[PDB]
Amino acid sequence: SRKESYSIYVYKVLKQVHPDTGISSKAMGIMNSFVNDIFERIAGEASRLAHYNKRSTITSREIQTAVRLLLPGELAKHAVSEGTKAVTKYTSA
Amino acid sequence: SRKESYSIYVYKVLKQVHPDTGISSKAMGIMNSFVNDIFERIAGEASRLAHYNKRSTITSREIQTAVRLLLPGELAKHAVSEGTKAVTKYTSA
Amino acid sequence: RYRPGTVALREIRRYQKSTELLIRKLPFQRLVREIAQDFKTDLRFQSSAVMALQEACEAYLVGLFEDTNLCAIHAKRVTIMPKDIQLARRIRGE
Amino acid sequence: HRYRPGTVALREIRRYQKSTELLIRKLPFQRLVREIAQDFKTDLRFQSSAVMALQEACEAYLVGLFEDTNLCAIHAKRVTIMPKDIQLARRIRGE
Amino acid sequence: LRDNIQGITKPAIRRLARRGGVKRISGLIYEETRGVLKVFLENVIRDAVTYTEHAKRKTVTAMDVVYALKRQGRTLYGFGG
Amino acid sequence: VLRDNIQGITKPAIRRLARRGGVKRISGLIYEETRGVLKVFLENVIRDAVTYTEHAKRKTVTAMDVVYALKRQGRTLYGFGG
Amino acid sequence: ARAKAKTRSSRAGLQFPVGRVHRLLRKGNYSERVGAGAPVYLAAVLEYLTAEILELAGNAARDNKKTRIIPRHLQLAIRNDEELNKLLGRVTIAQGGVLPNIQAVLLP
Amino acid sequence: GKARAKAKTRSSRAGLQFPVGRVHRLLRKGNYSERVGAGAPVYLAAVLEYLTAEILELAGNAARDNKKTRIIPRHLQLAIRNDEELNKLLGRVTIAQGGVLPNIQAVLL
Amino acid sequence: NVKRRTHNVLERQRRNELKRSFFALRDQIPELENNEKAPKVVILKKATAYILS
Amino acid sequence: DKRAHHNALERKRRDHIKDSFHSLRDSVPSLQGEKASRAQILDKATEYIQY
DNA sequence: GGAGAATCCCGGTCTGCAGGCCGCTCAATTGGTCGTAGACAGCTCTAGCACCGCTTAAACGCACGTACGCGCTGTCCCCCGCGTTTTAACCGCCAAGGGGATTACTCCCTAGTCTCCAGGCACGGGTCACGTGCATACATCCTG
DNA sequence: CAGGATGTATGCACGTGACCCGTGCCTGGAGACTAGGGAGTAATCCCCTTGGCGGTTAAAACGCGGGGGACAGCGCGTACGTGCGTTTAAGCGGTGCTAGAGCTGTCTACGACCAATTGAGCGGCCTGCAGACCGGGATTCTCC
Repeated sequence: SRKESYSIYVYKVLKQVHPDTGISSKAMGIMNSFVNDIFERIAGEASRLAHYNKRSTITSREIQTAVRLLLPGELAKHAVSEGTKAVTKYTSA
Repeated sequence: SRKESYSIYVYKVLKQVHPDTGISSKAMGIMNSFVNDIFERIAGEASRLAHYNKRSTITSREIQTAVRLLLPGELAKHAVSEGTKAVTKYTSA
Repeated sequence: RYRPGTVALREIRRYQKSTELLIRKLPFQRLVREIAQDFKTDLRFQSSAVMALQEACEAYLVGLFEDTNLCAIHAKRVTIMPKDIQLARRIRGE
Repeated sequence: HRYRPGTVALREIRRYQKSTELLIRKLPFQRLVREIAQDFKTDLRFQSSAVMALQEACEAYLVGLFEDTNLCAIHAKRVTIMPKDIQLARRIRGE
Repeated sequence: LRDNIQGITKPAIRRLARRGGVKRISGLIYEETRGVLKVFLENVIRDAVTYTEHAKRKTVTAMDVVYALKRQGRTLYGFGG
Repeated sequence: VLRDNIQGITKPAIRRLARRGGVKRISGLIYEETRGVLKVFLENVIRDAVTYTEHAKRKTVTAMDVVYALKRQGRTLYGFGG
Repeated sequence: ARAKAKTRSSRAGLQFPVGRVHRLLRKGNYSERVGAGAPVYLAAVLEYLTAEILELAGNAARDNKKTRIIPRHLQLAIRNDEELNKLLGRVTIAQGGVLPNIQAVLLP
Repeated sequence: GKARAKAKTRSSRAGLQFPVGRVHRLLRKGNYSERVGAGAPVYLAAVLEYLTAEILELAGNAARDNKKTRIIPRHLQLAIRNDEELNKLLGRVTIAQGGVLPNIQAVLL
Repeated sequence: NVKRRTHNVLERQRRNELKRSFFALRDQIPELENNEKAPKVVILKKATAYILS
Repeated sequence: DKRAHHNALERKRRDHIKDSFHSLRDSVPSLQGEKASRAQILDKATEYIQY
């Protein structure tokens, strides 16, 4: 029996963001559900965008558009920058 | 160059509900918007119900449950009765 | 001359019975295009797209004015005021 | 000595907004959930976590309602909340 | 199990109003509040039991509550999901 | 260049909107307030309709892009598509 | 079960197209597999709701001495019916207008 | 951007902590589309990680302000409701055991 | 506008009366007994023929 | 253009109909030489066929 | 300015939970083939835009009066703070068993393929309903 | 009271837009068949929930006094409503030009799919630390 969660990555990100600071299991559960919800929103909107067009594939364009739609104000700009940077580094060399 | 619509079935139902009453083109466009919205609601909710239960298959049980969840009051009980009758009749031969 | 507020009731009935759009079309086209230009330049609009925007935005303002009325009545007034709009939007979450 | 009417109300507001506790007693809330469940399917078992989730949701919902209700009272130039305020809050909210 | 809505005492309503920032509570608020709460609970529990019944379980799990609240536009974080 | 067309939302137009909504008397400041509200609402719908248009690499905003923006905000619209 | 003309709609007794509803359930990726009775049940539901609205819209049309359904009638049919108003309460209807209602405090 | 570090794991190859593999698996099994492009999970993992970093930064600030070393749900709620963009992103969300901001209105004082 | 509306509805009822007259004439002619959809020109011409016969 | 042609076809239809009415009027003795409405021509044709 | 109660700071105590380590299974990664979705070039034609003149309804500016909104006052009732008494939640503990979780096995229904035909679509033709303007007949007011 | 000028009510002829019917054509749906996987069933185990017990306690209920607030009435002055004449821009019909949407046809680059190899990370365990809790005192807010 097994169950998979994002808690290990939440912990790593916290260790980078505030290196001396811990996180209680309840906060971990909330962060885990936050990751689940945001994933579901972006994937749902990317699906809706793919299906609004006559397109079978979810690509980084569907996701960039979905992030511009879903996130408010500055948060969209920074998230779009992060996504673009990651795909750039990943496809580079 | 073609695109499909529910207008013909809307009109047949109209004639069976009221023996003599016509419908305008704008009202017919509204009815098509309605049919597509209700379909998307039920089909989407049925997706949830299958996914939550680790099932790959949308069955009558999922649609029935989606109807109970989506429709209020009397509409639920009667929609379920109508759907059950249609499936039983369809299955009888 | 009629008692003040009488012609308002006549108007309420007239406009609730009718279905045509209340805001003039050419001004709303200019408004929509002016707003759109802030997001992207050189956009064309489908003739029906602006009609969808009128239908939705005008129906939204009708709905907001209806709630705006309730706030004034709760405060024991007849006259609606900016506080009513702000309360309605605050409770709605706009 | 006696604190003036409203002083202790402000002290309570400070206290409870500083806290994060559940404000309804758990056991009678659980009995309420079970009473309501007897309408929908006789003889269910409830996970303890499901009762906690229900209670947290209800308390969060009612606190939100009371914030909106306080606005309705204040807009009416009144300190005291009344059913008119709750009904207006819900009607504007669309319930 | 009957009359358990009385388990929601006036102080519980008053404390919830204190978190709501309320200074004074008229006496009709308590009855109105209980009516509003009971409606909310009935809706949430009916949906949770619907998920339970579809899954052929006899046990309501926290996930049923979460999936009920999601459909109301009220996403809840903390109990899984 | 289109500028200041929000003034085209006239006092009579706002008055008719309110009367249809059941309003009997209208304060002189409601016109200033309602224009602001309408501008906010239009911005939020048009931003998304443009975003759909831009995603699709189109230059013409369609009625379907508007309907999708409205469906997305929970203010679904019938008669312009579905 | 008396009727048995061979279209799946006709076998079910429905006016709505079962084959089309089956395509639409397979598309959109609602799930990996779709049961044979799924589009039948769903078509029956869509037809029932369609008939309910058309019934009330015809009643509204007769109340206005009209022989034809127009958007105004659809709006009235929905907004004067609690179940449909809850189902479609978010929905704006093109050229539908609004209910004829005035608050009592505004009247003499 | 930053120079490539050689690695097997797609996260390490993308410069991310979040798991590109698990995000890809969830996109494929979740029925979101018939097909999922190779760059899609990389973009999505970067977005999820960024948002996670924002919340944890604000929450750690709130924890320090409360003179405590571990983030707890109260700090998450404080972090959300004091930031306008996060409060717009999470406006409908209820956070278990978060409480509320200390809202006392001036007319009461 | 009430005057214009009144003239229009009166003429509309006159059109309904004329339709009753056409349908009465149509139903009188056995060749058109089942042909309820018969157009005005056909009713007139076939009525003329039937009358002469 | 095609719209104006359809209007022309409809005009021609009504012209043929007025000719048909004139023929029918002349066919019923109760209206021969008389001035009458289309409703009267139809009603007298009806009651004359009955008679 | 004084007496009193609520809140905070400080030190000391114990505990449950957080955090790190080990072995391990299962999901992630690698390398290649295969078929398809999508990118791209090219062409046709509709829908959108710009501009004009003309007729007309809707908005604008102005003057005028009073229903209403606001503030002030007096009154009476209702809710809070408090003390005393009563009630049930909470906590810790135990026991019984039902029902959630898991595996192993079998059968039935759904996905996919190929063939063929029927229902629905786009289009054109004919009929119909409706609104507008002209000619005719009927009723009211003015003159003597 | 009779006749003319005017207003009112009626019937007839015309143009515009919409609806209903019929024809030919193609895509889409159904029928027959197959192979494969998913879901249904039985058997099993353990976890969690249900129920009950005892004692302690905070928290609930109640009554009372009292103060502060909710409510109705009154008068003043303004901002708004309501009506007119002038000005403005909308709405309509018409003409022409062109951007882009929409479609077809060709081809390559991409992800699905598979088998084989491997490590990140999951589950359980041990260990120590930040948190909650208490007692004691001083500082700050509240009521006179």
